[PDB]
Amino acid sequence: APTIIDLTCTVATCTHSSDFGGVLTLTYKTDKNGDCSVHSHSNVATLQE
Amino acid sequence: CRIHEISCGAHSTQCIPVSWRCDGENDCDSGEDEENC
Ligand SMILES: [Ca+2]
Repeated sequence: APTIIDLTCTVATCTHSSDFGGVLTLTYKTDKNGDCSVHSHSNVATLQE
Repeated sequence: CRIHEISCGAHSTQCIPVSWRCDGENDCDSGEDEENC
């Protein structure tokens, strides 16, 4: 499983609506390509993928 | 590379897992995975 170090989060745009009206981006440094299980730990927001 | 990894051709050192191949997306530098599928 790839390891992730020094990850930061910033939000490009957000608009609270029934649709997924908000996009965020994550920057990180890794060693090999692959896949991860991404999750949000609070119910105030719900992801899509 | 790893046993579960394949390089994007002999001319490139980038390695991607086996499930990356033929997924409908140009994962490699110039989409070598989708080539000849
Ligand atoms: Ca592919």
